[PDB]
Amino acid sequence: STNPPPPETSNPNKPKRQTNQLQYLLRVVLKTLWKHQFAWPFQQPVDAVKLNLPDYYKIIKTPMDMGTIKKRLENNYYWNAQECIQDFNTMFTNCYIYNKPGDDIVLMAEALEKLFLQKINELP
Repeated sequence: STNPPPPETSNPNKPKRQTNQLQYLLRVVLKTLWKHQFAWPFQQPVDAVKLNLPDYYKIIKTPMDMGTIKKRLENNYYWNAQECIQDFNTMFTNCYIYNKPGDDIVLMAEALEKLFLQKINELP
């Protein structure tokens, strides 16, 4: 029983810019979602061992969580705001892929996704 290593949070061989939008995604957008009531299943990588979901990292080929996004932002990992946005989109979409419509985690992810889209809409 072992979960795969979490996604990389630092990479030397990668284009890396430090912009105001990436700074905004960390200070405002991610901090808002982080303090939301539904944040707790997404702040860490999915623990398929404790949740008894042996098919997760086997159905989902590009896992993503807000904890990885956060460490990547704090490491100036992203090339621009769009690469970080793709991680948010990938995280929400992974939830919709693995789980069924109407499931508790899907309804939580849809509420966080709407708040995410409303925040990043007010972007420089």
